[PDB]
Amino acid sequence: MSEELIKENMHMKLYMEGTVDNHHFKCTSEGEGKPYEGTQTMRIKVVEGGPLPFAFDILATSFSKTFINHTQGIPDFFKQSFPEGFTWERVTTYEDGGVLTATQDTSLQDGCLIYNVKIRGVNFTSNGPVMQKKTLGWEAFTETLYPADGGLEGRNDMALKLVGGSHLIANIKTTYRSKKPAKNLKMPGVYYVDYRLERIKEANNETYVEQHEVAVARYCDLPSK
Ligand SMILES: [Cl-]
Repeated sequence: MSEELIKENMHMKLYMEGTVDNHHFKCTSEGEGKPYEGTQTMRIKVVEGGPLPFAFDILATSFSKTFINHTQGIPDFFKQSFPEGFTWERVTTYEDGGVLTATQDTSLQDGCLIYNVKIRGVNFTSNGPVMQKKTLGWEAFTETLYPADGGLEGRNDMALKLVGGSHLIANIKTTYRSKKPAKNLKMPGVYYVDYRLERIKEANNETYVEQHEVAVARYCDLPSK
């Protein structure tokens, strides 16, 4: 491919810290996946602030765009960015008021993918399902990506499962920026990424979490005209 530095099997290391409401936390994680098959596993330790007084679910989407299977010859903005790497900035707005901003740096060091994530969430109400930890993982979802603001932008709603069977919806806005100059990049048009983010295991009040993701990029295959 274009992306020779990105192998069929890749390891990753992640550093995460920040705050939700008045609550500081810090996590580390390590994992591996298959970047061209669109699959990955992450093993996460909460190392400061644990056990967290909020649903770990609100952090889950912040643990990896190199591991998307780009089908149908869709140009791969993330894989093309290496060795330089890329960043993202995101805001997630929960329909019951919580707002979580996240920024991430993605680099490649000696064959390993290194993530640095900073999180700041505010206005999660004490009585809500997040702060009361009444959440049960996300439904499968699809990101829409399109070229904008000198990079890629992403958009999508997501549905958080709650105990009792109902859902809490969040709307997500992301901006992705390559550290490689845009003249060295084959830019995609509008495309879609199908996601399934699943919790595999949790130990000690969500102090240890294993997470799995499958991600497949595609066009819309509906008949046209
Ligand atoms: Cl959507």
